[PDB]
Amino acid sequence: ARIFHFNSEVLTSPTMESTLFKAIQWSKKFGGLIFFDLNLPLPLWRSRNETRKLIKKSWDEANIIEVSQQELEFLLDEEYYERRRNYTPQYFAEDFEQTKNRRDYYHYTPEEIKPLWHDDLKLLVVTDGTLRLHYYTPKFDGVVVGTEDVLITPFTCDRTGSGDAVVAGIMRKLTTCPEMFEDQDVLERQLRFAVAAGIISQWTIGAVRGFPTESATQNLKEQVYVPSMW
Amino acid sequence: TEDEARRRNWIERGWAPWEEILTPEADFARKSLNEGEEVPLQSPEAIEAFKMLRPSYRKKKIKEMGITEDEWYAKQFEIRGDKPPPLDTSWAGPLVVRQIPPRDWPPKGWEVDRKELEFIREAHKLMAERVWLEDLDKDLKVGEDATVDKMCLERFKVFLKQYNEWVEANKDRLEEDSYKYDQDFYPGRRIRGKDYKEGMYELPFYYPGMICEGTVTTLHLYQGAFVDIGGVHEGWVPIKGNDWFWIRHFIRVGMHVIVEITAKRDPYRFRFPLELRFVHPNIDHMIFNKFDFPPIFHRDGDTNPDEIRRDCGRPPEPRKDPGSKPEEEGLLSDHPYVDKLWQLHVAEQMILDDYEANPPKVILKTSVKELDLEAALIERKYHKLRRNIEMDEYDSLHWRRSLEEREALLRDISSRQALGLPLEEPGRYKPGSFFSYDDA
Amino acid sequence: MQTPLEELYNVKVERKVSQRRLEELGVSRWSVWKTGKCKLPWDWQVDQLVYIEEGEVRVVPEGSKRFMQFLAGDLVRYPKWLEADLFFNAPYSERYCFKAYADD
Repeated sequence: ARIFHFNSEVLTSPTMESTLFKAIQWSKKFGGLIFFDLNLPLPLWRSRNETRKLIKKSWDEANIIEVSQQELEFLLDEEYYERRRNYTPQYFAEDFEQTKNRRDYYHYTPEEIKPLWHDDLKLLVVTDGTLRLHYYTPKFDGVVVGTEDVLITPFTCDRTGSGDAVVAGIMRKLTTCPEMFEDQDVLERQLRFAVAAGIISQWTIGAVRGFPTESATQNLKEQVYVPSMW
Repeated sequence: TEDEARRRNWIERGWAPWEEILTPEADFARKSLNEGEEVPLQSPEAIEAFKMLRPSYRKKKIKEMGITEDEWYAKQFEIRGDKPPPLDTSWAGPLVVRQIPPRDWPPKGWEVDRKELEFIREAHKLMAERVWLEDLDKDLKVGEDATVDKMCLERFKVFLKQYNEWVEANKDRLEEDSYKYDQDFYPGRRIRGKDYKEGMYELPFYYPGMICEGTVTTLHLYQGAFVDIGGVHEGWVPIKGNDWFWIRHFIRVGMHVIVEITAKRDPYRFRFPLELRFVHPNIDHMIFNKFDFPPIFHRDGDTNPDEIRRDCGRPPEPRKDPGSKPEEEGLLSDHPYVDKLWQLHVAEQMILDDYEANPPKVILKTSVKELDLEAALIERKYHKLRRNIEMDEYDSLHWRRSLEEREALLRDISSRQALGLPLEEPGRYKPGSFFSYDDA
Repeated sequence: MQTPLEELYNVKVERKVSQRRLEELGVSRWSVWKTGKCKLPWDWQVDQLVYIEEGEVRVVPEGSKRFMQFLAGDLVRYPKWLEADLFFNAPYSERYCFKAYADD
């Protein structure tokens, strides 16, 4: 295996946690990359400090990390970003775009992310659903603009499992396109494939039942994005 | 006609022919559509506007005029039409000043030496002294005779000593209140954070009548010009609406002016605590739109409209006139406590009855510890009642109170009618278009 | 708001009045008004001087969420055109006098 993938649910079990770090040792010995898909279970949302201590060892062993926007803000400071989103200028907007009162897609700076960065981390992805994919590398950072449409099928839409399709789409392109780690333009184009997979996954009841094929994902990507973004 | 309507729009509706800086496409649209729909453009303006639709032609035209591109970009933002007659500000004699401490020193809730304060307050009687221009020459001190040590400024120096003590003890608290109350900075708010510099004058340093030199920092089309007069709050000259159409030619950002303080207000309630007027240049003849009242904040703790209008000088909320004279109404004698006495009376009587027998709804709980059963039982065994008599004596006290108010009101009416004083609260009670058992 | 109700509504108070001031005003000849726990709405048509002898009253101006509290020993001047609710929670006793224009 070239990518070793695990969630934080294994950290809630004393047996699996010991087994997990032996699996990581073997995978690294054989050159595999470690993918930490956080997906915090219910107990790990109680307090920031306890969760950070619980995940720190597994966080440091990971080469690729995927977290949601809510998980990232919870791990750094939940109240600061909530206050940031609710701020409204008193007299006039600082720019024309701030007048439109659009949804907040704040891109975290690499200095804000710095408490969570370590030496072995190659790629950090922060997902705002399928709407935004913020990516962070040692050399560069940026955001991929996505979209969602569950109102196109109101009676079959089900968001469960769409986070897994995005992660699976990332791993599909990482293994076959190793230059994603070093080329920003290549990384953005390949991440749009993961966005398309997440969109299709939300159109069916049931996670496994609705997981999309490669050709369907590639078709949707070319339909949604203009040809220059393929 | 099309002369009074234009004047009517200017005066009543605030119309002004503000410049419209158009793109080449917009400029071509207005020049070409005046000719027809699909016709050969004939007017030299529309023909030139057709040529200007290509920026390559504009660059060639710009080079032939010898100017740069940015200069051409700046020439389109130029005021069109005629210019107002240039200002001619004349000084009404020399500017003669005194160093007079503000009358409102010290601030409320700040304790100073009352002996020093009375020494300070002696300078306020100097305003009554008369000065004639025929007399500012007889004993004029100049040069070496006009150094600062030669002047008597003892009363102003005592004010400065108290002012500096107040500044060092309240500077941090005032900045903390600015952040608590004012979310964003705006001209007229307290300068704070990195923009604050030590030595900026606090509000108690200013008073109406002072002459200041300052620079114009902000022009607002609906508010006026804001002037930095060396304080932690910028001054405000109220100018709004059509007046800016001509005044913008003379009042510019960054220019030095001489201003006079006309009012100083509380920054918590009023948006612009320092109100100014321009002394140099004089633009009194150009200002026609006036603020009825100084603008205020409507803050979190302002829930009662009647309290808000008392904090400023604004009129009461108008009401329909009742159409009845208060001095002709019947007197009131129903004491409000009688309803409570009645409940106690009923509670005692029902407790007495139980004592004998066994020795849309509203419920009124009554306590046994607020009843006087020792007197009630003696009255019960003896047999209106005492409680009924107690209700009449409370009614008599209330009736006497109403009688004395009415008697004072009748005398008050005669005095006010003779002296031309209002009978009702001014602003209240606007007029229309503004919006038998006993004998048997 | 920050401004006290007494300042806003021009309710002059002289808490802890000396006996000399009482005799200068002739309070001993003023009429007596008393009450128990109740609520009294009133709109003052003339100024009224009130000397509280017992108890306390909390005065809520019309539309207000705050109150003014006056205790026994205070001399209160309720201004003309004031509208308020007077609240009592215990036995209360006062001596009052209504003042027309000038007068006192």
